[PDB]
Amino acid sequence: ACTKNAIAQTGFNKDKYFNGDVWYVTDYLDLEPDDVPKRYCAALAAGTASGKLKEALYHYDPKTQDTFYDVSELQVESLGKYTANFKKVDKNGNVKVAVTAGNYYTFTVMYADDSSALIHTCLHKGNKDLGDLYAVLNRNKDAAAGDKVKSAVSAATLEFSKFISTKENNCAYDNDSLKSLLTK
Ligand SMILES: [N]
Repeated sequence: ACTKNAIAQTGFNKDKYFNGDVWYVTDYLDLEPDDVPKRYCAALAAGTASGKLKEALYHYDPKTQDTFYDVSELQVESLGKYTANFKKVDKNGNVKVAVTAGNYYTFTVMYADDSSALIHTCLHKGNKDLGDLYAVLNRNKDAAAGDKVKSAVSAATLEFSKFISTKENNCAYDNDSLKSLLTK
């Protein structure tokens, strides 16, 4: 189960974060660390599409080749804190698994600047028992975490040394598909 009420960034700039561009996960920390693989690739796009706040997700297990995309229309709980009832889609937005009650994640932006971010996400998916998952994001898929975001990790009372990097997995991303999924 999730256990953290993550605090959103003071002064979070939603229009900058939700600008339609792609964020790559560079490092992640799962508080129940056998819940997710030790090697992984994920990315997201975040934006407003026809007035609706949206997020598109991409996951890829670099060892198993398991791939999936998702889209959600996000609901606001408070500035920087969202609830996302997701649908699994193919890369073109065709629905594979429809939105359903109890399939949602929450999403808190703890720190963001134009290039980097720290987020907390709590996934709920059917009767699975999942824990808190923090992610360091960057606009550049290869970027090492800088001082701004690492300081934010410390300010959240987390140890960056415990985060698992995604950089050594040969991750390649379809940026076009994430951007276009925002409209789907
Ligand atoms: N996740």
